[PDB]
Amino acid sequence: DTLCIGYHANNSTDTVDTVLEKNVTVTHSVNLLEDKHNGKLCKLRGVAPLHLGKCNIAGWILGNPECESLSTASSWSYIVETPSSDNGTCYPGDFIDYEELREQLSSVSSFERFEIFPKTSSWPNHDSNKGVTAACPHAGAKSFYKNLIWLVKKGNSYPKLSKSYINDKGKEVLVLWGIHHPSTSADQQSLYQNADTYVFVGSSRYSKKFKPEIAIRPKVREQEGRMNYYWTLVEPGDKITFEATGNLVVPRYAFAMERNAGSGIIISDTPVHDCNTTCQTPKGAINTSLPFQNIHPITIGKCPKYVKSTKLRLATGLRNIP
Amino acid sequence: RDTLCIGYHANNSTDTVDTVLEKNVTVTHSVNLLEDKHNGKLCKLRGVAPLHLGKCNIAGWILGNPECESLSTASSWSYIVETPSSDNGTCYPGDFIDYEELREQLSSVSSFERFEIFPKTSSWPNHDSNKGVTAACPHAGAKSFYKNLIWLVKKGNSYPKLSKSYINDKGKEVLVLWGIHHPSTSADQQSLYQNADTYVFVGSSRYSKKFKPEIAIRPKVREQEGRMNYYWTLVEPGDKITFEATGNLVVPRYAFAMERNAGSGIIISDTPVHDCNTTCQTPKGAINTSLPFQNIHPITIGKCPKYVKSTKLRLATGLRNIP
Amino acid sequence: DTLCIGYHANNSTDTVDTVLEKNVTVTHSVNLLEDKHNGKLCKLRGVAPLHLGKCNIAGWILGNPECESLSTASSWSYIVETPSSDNGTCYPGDFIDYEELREQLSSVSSFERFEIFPKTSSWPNHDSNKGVTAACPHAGAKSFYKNLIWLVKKGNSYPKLSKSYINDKGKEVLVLWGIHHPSTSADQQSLYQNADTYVFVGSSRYSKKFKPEIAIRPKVREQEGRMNYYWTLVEPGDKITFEATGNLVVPRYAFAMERNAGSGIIISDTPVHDCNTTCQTPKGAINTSLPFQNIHPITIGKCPKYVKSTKLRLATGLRNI
Amino acid sequence: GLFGAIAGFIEGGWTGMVDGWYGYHHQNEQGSGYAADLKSTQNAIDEITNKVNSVIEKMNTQFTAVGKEFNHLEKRIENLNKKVDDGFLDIWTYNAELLVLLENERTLDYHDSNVKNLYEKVRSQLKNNAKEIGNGCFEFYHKCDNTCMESVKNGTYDYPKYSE
Amino acid sequence: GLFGAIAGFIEGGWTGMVDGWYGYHHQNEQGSGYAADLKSTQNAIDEITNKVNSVIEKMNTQFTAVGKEFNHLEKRIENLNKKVDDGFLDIWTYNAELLVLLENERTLDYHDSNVKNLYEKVRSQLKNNAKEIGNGCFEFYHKCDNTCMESVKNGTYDYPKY
Amino acid sequence: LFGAIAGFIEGGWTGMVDGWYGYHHQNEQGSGYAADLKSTQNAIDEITNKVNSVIEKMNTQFTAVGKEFNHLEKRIENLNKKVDDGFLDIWTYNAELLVLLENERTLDYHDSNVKNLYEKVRSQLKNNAKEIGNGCFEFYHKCDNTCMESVKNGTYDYPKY
Ligand SMILES: *[C@@H]1O[C@H](CO)[C@@H](O[C@@H]2O[C@H](CO)[C@@H](O)[C@H](O)[C@H]2NC(C)=O)[C@H](O)[C@H]1NC(C)=O
Ligand SMILES: *[C@@H]1O[C@H](CO)[C@@H](O[C@@H]2O[C@H](CO)[C@@H](O)[C@H](O)[C@H]2NC(C)=O)[C@H](O)[C@H]1NC(C)=O
Ligand SMILES: *[C@@H]1O[C@H](CO)[C@@H](O)[C@H](O)[C@H]1NC(C)=O
Ligand SMILES: *[C@@H]1O[C@H](CO)[C@@H](O)[C@H](O)[C@H]1NC(C)=O
Ligand SMILES: *[C@@H]1O[C@H](CO)[C@@H](O)[C@H](O)[C@H]1NC(C)=O
Repeated sequence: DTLCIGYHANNSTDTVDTVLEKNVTVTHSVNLLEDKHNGKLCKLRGVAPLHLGKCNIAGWILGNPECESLSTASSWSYIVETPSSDNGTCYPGDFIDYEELREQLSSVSSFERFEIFPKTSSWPNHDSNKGVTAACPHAGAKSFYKNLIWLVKKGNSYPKLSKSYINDKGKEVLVLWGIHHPSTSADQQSLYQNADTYVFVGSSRYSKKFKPEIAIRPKVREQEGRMNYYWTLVEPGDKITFEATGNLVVPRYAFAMERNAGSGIIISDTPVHDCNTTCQTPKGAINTSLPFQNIHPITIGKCPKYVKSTKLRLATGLRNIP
Repeated sequence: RDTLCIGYHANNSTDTVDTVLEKNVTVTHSVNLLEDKHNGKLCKLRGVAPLHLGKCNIAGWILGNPECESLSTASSWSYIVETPSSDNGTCYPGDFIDYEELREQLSSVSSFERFEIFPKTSSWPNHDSNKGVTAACPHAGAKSFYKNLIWLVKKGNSYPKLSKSYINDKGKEVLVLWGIHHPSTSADQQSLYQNADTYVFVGSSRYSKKFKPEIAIRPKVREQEGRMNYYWTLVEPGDKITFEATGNLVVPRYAFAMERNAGSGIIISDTPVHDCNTTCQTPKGAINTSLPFQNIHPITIGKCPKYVKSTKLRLATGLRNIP
Repeated sequence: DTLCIGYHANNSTDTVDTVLEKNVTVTHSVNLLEDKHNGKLCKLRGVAPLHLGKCNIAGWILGNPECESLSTASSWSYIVETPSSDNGTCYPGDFIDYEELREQLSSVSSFERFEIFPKTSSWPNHDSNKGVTAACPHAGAKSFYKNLIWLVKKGNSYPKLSKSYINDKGKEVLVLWGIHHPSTSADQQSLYQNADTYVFVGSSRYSKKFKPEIAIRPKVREQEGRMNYYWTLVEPGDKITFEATGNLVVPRYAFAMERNAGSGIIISDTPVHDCNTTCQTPKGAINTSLPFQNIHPITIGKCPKYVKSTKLRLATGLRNI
Repeated sequence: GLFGAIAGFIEGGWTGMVDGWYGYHHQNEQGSGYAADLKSTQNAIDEITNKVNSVIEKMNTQFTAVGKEFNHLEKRIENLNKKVDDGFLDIWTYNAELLVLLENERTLDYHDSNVKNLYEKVRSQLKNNAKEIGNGCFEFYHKCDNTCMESVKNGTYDYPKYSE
Repeated sequence: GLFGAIAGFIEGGWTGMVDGWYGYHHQNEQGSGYAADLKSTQNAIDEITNKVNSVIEKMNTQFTAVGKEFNHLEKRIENLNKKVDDGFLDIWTYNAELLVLLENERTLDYHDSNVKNLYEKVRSQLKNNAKEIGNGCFEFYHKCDNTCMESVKNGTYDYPKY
Repeated sequence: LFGAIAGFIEGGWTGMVDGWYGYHHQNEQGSGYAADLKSTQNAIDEITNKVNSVIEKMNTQFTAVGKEFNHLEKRIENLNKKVDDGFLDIWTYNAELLVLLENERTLDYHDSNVKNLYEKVRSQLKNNAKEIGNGCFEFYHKCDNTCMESVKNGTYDYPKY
């Protein structure tokens, strides 16, 4: 009559490593490493991302004729560009503080686009129709950004213009405008009669005078001239003033905007879907409670720490014998 | 019948601690590794006390805003304290260039003496150094201006090209500040400095920049449709700085012989400043501790404990407690 | 007849610390802390570093007359300056985005220097010989940067110049140029007749117009005038255009260049040698498998984590009796 | 292992015992069979579960968007960003890797301890009434029926029964 | 717990023994009483103290001023700074939290070990001269006076006994 | 922790130089030390693995720490300094504590191995020898050399006396 004392065993093949021994077979185990994503770009808090698809931020805000898709959503958790989305600033130029702008726009609480300077009523002494170019084609036809207007002289006359907007929204207004630098002093007077011109923009915090730099730059999209793009946020109750004797690409549409920090921008081909996620990567979303993931270093949301590990198998049972 | 037992201590202790295997385990003795206690005061850091601007901010303090008149009696400070509601700085609307950089450079100073780089009486003989006041910088109802700068205006329909140079004869760096004035209208321009097309030039061995007044109507700020941008530079010992203008130059009056020691910052807080020592300072108050971790505040100045999100880090020293 | 069970012991004096006890003598132990360097600047990947010795990056790329001996090299893993190498921009001025340039140049894959605008054939209407100064002396004689040419007027005439280069290499081309700011309006017309001048540089991505700022700056190396240095990378197939009515210090030599990120610059007196290393510090290279080193915080390569520890002795044996 | 029980003086485990981690195998006149130690097994499950949960639950992260954009003239701050990212990568990888190695070592020893303790419990219960085979097995000197095996598992084993 | 002594075969602790962590409770004709094991208790105190001191003393920090200022057009580097701050916060919080959990587990087992060892020491000292009750208690077969209990604590116990 | 090393076995044997744990026999054929081949090799393997794990798990990136900033970038310079000192404090602390922790465990690991080697033989010769109490066994039955073998090999398979 005997009584023995022993321990469990099974068909398990799970191995784990210890400080003293490698490849130790155990009866039970859990994985602390999340290595599984749903290969989709999903919605963040509860809101979906802004997908530009074909265009990039530059093209989207300026209103490139190709980014004419939709009356865009009023809010987004983050932004998605594709690695091959090229249509942005069609007219060659320099977008000032572009990266900063992209960051500021990465995630928005409310976002409504309005006509800051109505085309019909705003510019009575200047031509607001001739301002199109072959550098911004929309179906064969020469066209231009939708949110800006390329003001040219009205029959051999370009009077000093002076327009002001006063932020009567309840939120910040994002105002964009351009400065045009002709290639030749002939093109200069052809467009804005006056030879020596200037543009001035000013608010309570912003103030800068612009002098057109006239010269022949190497051809880009057929243009030897250039066009630099500027932007600023007008505080509620504040007012912004435009003043130019030429070369000013005036604002038409601006953006009443309320932003919430803490997001970014994903460049990926990964399809956007209607699903929830607490953590997003360029390769797809991550649904997990685990502390570590080896899916991607660049992450958006409340995510697991990125690790180089391939397997983090944690032993819960005991050594396995037959 | 005779006997002898072997056992362990126990007491009235209620201290609980967590282990990897078990939570809320009552123990006989324990210590707390987490410092969660501050003295709610802004104290001295190394030996030295902090520079308190109180009502004003760095901008106002260095430019010499008429309101920040009560303060610069310290020749050194461990760090700087602004209040969340201290609004007096650049009273005349404008742009302070590399302001954040300046604030950093000034955060902690070893020696700091303010001197009159360009004496008001003897320096500008061909320009008016008295009319340069504005309603944007009021000191007791009266129109006034920054104390450390002088707004040079024309002397009766005449503004001759000026050219003044200072040569750093101190033993340390000199912080030189100056302004460029951008009138709102070309009329205001000639009203102040007769000449219509003007320029200002500042240059040393390392610094060099020419300034062109941008004349235009900016939206009214503190009654001003014009603007005034503020610039600064550190002149190395033995080096010299040259000012040259045909107008629009707000010249330096006072500069700062200065020796700086890196490694400090700036606290924006209402927390009262006191006469006490501390090795670690937070916006909420100082921290006296040997513990490795604190959950009082993330932003810290000095040799401090690592900030942690933990609420309690109770470390067991005794053993399980039984009755 | 007895049988006992015991454990090893020896003459070892090695001590180690535990959570419960300090200075515990142990039979055997290993050190996890690497505290040993070879006091030499060695090759990093397989490639040696670019040593400027006497000169700094500024002087080296501009072609300071003193940095005449140096870059027999078409590639380097990292760059070495000496703490006392002073020879750079001899003519007082401002090197724009200098730090950025130094970073971009820190490590290059291929690097060949060519004559972008040949001195003899490029400038027919301007003087390309008088452009020397006492601020850039080479053996008593007044001289100037080798990679730039200080174009001055050709006998009371400085015609608007316009030269373009088109990147026909297979790689990026680093183009450098300078803008000269005379001290006096007299010096201005003395050098470039015209009083009101301008220079313009432009490619597909770069575009900037330069206006000479004429004034008397405090004397530096005898110069009350200044000279600012600019640079840009011209993409393959792209072209860059120079245009000036004066004050333009034109490019002579440029650099066909292919760069590989991930390196830096060491300022040290430590001698450079012919040896391999996987980890480099300003004090010397580090050959080790250990996880931690206390030799230097600033490191280049695949290195051990820098620690403040003095000793990290790990016990392998047992207590010693 | 560390306690000499598991893979020690108890060489192997029982695939037969499927209802628990630690248990007994009785052998008397009423037959044979395995049976896990209810209380002993549940305790380990609770504590091991808590362990796993502690390693996971203590990792409370912020809502952050890693990844920044820099232009061709910001390579330095781009590399600074790259440094902080790779800095965290090395830190977390090492800690996570070592945390697993450490906790696994302890867990296996934790089970070794539980088996050793279960043996000690029984052995110090039937002093003379049974002799140690040495294989974690006890051979009864006094006949032991099923309701007797119960008084051993429940730890409620009467003594007064010494025979021969 | 891990060694089966504390809260194991020795179910509870003695509030009566206030002079040490581990000790004895004798019971003979000269009376009763508790008494901590001087040497055994002091050793734990030394080692446990060292432990606490190691966890603290190894944290040697730099003199740094966390906190930077950025203007409205430096939001990116501001967020970079924020990232490095929250990065350290998560790292330290997790490690500190886990360090406590781990070290507490070990410490409790450390005491369990010390009690188990103190029992083993005595038991292997008086083999036959006393029988194990099973409650960490030994019942003497040979009368044991006070100066006898001493030879057990001092570990200097003889065996002439029946 | 296990009461063996520096416990009921007060000291170690400088005489035993061929292993970490071993025996010292004493019979009519003489005396001598002899390490436990299998027991010693096992510790060496595991301890080696330990040291190797602490080292091998540290897989680093190819990075060039150190950045250059001009006089007007002091802020980002200090940001860089912060991230450098941040890593310094983190690694120093962890490395320091890792050593303290692993050393504690290693010493206990050896204590365990000695205690286990004793338990192994004790539970092998029950009556045939009595415990001196110093990790020593005194044989009741004469034990020759080929007998000492059946104790080391753990093949003391015939309790005759
Ligand atoms: C929008 O993006 C495309 C792609 O980059 C631009 O480039 C060319 O557009 C023409 C006209 O349809 C196509 O024939 C080419 O295939 C496009 N290029 C390439 C390389 O794909 C296009 O010009 C852009 N249109 C606008 C108005 O911006
Ligand atoms: C310093 O701060 C005060 C307070 O903001 C400024 O005073 C304001 O001026 C307006 C204009 O009439 C008053 O109506 C407000 O009531 C004032 N605020 C307060 C709290 O009184 C003052 O102008 C500043 N002085 C300088 C030179 O900075
Ligand atoms: C087992 O361990 C060794 C040592 O780490 C390793 O080389 C191998 O990958 C493992 N074997 C298998 C079959 O996975
Ligand atoms: C526990 O209980 C009493 C009542 O509060 C108290 O006086 C005493 O200090 C406590 N015992 C100890 C040792 O702290
Ligand atoms: C014991 O520690 C002290 C203090 O750290 C140290 O200076 C001394 O060298 C140590 N003793 C020995 C012999 O290593």
